[PDB]
Amino acid sequence: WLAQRLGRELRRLSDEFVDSF
Amino acid sequence: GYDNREIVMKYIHYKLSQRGYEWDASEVVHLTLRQAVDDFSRRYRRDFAEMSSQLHLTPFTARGRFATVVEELFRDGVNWGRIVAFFEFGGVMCVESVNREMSPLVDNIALWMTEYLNRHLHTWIQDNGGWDAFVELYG
Repeated sequence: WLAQRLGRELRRLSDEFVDSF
Repeated sequence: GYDNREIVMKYIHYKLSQRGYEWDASEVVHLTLRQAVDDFSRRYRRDFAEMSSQLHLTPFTARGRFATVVEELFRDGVNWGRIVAFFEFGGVMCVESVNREMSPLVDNIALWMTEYLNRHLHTWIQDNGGWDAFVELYG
């Protein structure tokens, strides 16, 4: 469970971050 | 191709020295990657500290923890931002390993990162111009 939440948040942040390149 | 094992090793060594730890194990690519991960780290600092506190890292949970988080991160695809988050997450696990007096975990996490790069990410990375294209994009 904890890991699924971490992954989703990481994914959220990654897609935000990639847009800022 | 660039040697992904070397990219993992150089990044993890860098992250651990940032914490004052010293871990025995193309330069433009290494520098650009560490810069992008540092930027990502500072952008979401409070989030990663909170993740660290929930990691509950032990030798018996580490492998499955790494695999589950990374599979969720790439669940619906790959992009360079997710590749950066992948290095950030592995680095956070290595830092928690040394901070919890489990420094041998570092070597295992570095191998799991190298293995995931070569088994699951290599084709995407190569199809999208390799690490040179990352340098051109984040530069």
